[PDB]
Amino acid sequence: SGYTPDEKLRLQQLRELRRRWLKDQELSPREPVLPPRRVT
Amino acid sequence: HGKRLFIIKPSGFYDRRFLKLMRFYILLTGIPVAIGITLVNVFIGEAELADIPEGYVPEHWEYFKHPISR
Repeated sequence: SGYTPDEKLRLQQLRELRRRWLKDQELSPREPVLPPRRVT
Repeated sequence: HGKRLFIIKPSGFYDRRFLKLMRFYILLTGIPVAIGITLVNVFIGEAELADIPEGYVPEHWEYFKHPISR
């Protein structure tokens, strides 16, 4: 039983891609660039 | 903790824009209507029922109470 070598390799590659995507989902310190404007 | 993440969601721009437009136009006509209605009620007042004087026939619009209805 267990993973075949191709399954290990594909899981590892997909894992690296997924972790890079997840890291890229983060926000920079300026990311919410808010446009400011008014008129007891 | 600087762990702020991006929230994937559909565009709310168009729904907000439509709501703002509809609110603006409805208010554009309704605010003058509300102010005028209140002004009419406050100063003009409402007609008070009275007996028809002898020899006088009223107009068809003189049988109604509210000034806007008249």
